[PDB]
Amino acid sequence: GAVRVSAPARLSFTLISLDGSSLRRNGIAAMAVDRPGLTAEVREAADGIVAVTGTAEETARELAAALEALRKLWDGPAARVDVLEALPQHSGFGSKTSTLLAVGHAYGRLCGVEPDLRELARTLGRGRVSGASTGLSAYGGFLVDGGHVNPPDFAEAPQKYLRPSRFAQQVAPPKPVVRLDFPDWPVLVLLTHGRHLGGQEELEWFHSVAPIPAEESWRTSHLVFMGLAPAVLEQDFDAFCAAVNEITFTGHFKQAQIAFQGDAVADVLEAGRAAPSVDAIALSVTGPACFAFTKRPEDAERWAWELKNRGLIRDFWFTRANNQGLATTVVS
Amino acid sequence: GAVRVSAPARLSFTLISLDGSSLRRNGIAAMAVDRPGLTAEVREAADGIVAVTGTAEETARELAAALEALRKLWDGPAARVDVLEALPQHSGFGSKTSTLLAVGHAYGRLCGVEPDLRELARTLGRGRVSGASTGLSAYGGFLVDGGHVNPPDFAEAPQKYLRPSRFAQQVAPPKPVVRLDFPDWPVLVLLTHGRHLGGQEELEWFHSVAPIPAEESWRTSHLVFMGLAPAVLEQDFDAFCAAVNEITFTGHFKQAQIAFQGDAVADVLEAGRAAPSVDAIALSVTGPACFAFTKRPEDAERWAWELKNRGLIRDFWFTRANNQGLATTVVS
Ligand SMILES: O=P(O)(O)OC[C@H]1O[C@H](OP(=O)(O)OP(=O)(O)O)[C@H](O)[C@@H]1O
Ligand SMILES: O=P(O)(O)OC[C@H]1O[C@H](OP(=O)(O)OP(=O)(O)O)[C@H](O)[C@@H]1O
Ligand SMILES: Nc1c(C(=O)O)n[nH]c1C(=O)O
Ligand SMILES: Nc1c(C(=O)O)n[nH]c1C(=O)O
Ligand SMILES: [K+]
Ligand SMILES: [K+]
Ligand SMILES: [Mg+2]
Ligand SMILES: [Mg+2]
Repeated sequence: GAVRVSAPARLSFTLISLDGSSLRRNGIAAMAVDRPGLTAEVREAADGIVAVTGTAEETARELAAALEALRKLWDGPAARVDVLEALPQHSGFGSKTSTLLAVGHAYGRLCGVEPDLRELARTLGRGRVSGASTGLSAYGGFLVDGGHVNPPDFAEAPQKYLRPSRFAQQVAPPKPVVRLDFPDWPVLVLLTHGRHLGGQEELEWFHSVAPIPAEESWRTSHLVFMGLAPAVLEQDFDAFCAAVNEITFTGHFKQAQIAFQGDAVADVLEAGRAAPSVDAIALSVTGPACFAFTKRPEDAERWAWELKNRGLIRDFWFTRANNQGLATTVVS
Repeated sequence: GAVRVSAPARLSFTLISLDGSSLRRNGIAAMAVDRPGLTAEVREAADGIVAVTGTAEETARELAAALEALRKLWDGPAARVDVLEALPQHSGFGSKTSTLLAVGHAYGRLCGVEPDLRELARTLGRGRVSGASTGLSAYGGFLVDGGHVNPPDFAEAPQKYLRPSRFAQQVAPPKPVVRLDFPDWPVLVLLTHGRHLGGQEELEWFHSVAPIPAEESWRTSHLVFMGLAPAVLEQDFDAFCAAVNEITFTGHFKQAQIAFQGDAVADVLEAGRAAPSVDAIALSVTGPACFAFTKRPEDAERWAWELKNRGLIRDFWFTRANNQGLATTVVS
């Protein structure tokens, strides 16, 4: 028998608190979508050898390492995971956290354990900046996590803590301060020509932007918690789009992420802004995934199809929010 | 038979968004506490005459009016309500909303209806600034509501919308963006010598302070959503107290509320700040209720007892958060 696990992608609106004077750092607003999706089957490896197929090399190595670590922790069998549908790696879909937690959960189910997904994220070294994929794996929908309390030594050297996930200090994953069902609105996903960053390239860029001005952290909290989140809660489409657009085009950190990718992303965001068929548009992390909202999906479809034919984007599709998170079925 | 209803008081940390340029106005962080509490019994009035006892005159009139309005709406009997334990009126405990919703709910139960408490709040003209007592009646705990979307005509004359509850434009109550269980920490309630405001006095004061600077709205969102709320979620007492103190002593609107009451409140807040037994202290609305947090309740008890004996406060008691909201039992 196998444990078949399905999980949504994570789209990120923004990181929030990245200045040198705040009580807390990070905080992320995010939502779960069905496409791109993860589908994986976990079964007992007859030869006791951990085996992974269907993913990029980096993810395959960390999945193997995770299944070895969990084999020991839960005194369980060697597992083979066949990733039948992989989340695109390093594309703004939170692929690694979402895949590790889904496969870890499915392996848990094989072993007769039901792991706390946040505790499993901690076990696998996730959540040192973002609790987004961790929270959305458990709950789906729209969430804003509370980031991380800044220790007493933060103020004297903030760049010790204000880092990308790969270089961030060891801490537990944040918990969700806000978790809501996303309204039954369609989401337009655009794959831009944006590049994948190098680890050292990203760390140097991050230290060139953070710490951001205190007032910009505050304004970002304001746009997320007193703009995005209430509009989701009240299913107010026009209010939601105004908040998304204010973050995309004026968010200090988000503008830095856009500028780092350059025209490959900025031209698509500008085209979305000019297009009457697109009510709001956003870059997830540094992309290449962008996402858009529309009360005229029929028109936005034709606009995206033309952009793809012209080669200004790689791909586009409509999806809907996932309001559950991961699901599992036992199959042959 | 009677419907016996018990409900907690509402303590307010701060109003959030009160500037002339924001997407939304208001937003309130609040928590429910057991003491002061409401206890009321609702029964059928044999003579078909709506009767209220146990409250101040203003509350008794609005309760009678509410029970008349609901008698018609639900085609039910005339009700007598005996308020056996009243929430102190105009003292920072959200007495009117909390009492109207509890008695309305209990009357509902008498009529064989289970009303949506937020819709009942709308019916009774509550929630034009604060969704705090409305949300806490339903859920208890700690909550931050999302305030109200600012209409297109807001920017040209913000004082049309930025008003106290009594003078605010007709709108539905806000919904909770954040709702959490409060940790099992004790709360010290202090009744100061603060005065009750007049309606015209409050409206003129409010227009003298609002609209507040945009940056102060943003910083208040930051302290509430990226300070108070994550510390509640993570049950981090020191982080919680740092956020409470930053709001009390630096919050732009809160400082204006303190200054309007003067030494009667400011001296108690300053005494709490200086006192090693008090880790954090706060004014609920304009008071006279203040509330405090301590990891040394034994020491804070002796400190409050001395303040009361000296006459710097009227009263003090320890209570705990209510994590349920209103409850009802059918009695003889
Ligand atoms: O734990 P999470 O909420 O997923 O957030 C952390 C990860 O997400 C971002 O990359 P991206 O969205 O591109 O995901 P990936 O790098 O795992 O594919 C970031 O670069 C981290 O790699
Ligand atoms: O709907 P709510 O969340 O209760 O908030 C609205 C009411 O609360 C404040 O007064 P206060 O806390 O003193 O309550 P009261 O004036 O009803 O007693 C404010 O002056 C409003 O009167
Ligand atoms: N989640 C992230 C984001 C984001 O969501 O924008 N940027 N950096 C990170 C990170 O984890 O390093
Ligand atoms: N709830 C309020 C507060 C508060 O909680 O501080 N100040 N004014 C109001 C109001 O309703 O007018
Ligand atoms: K547009
Ligand atoms: K103190
Ligand atoms: Mg990444
Ligand atoms: Mg009042």
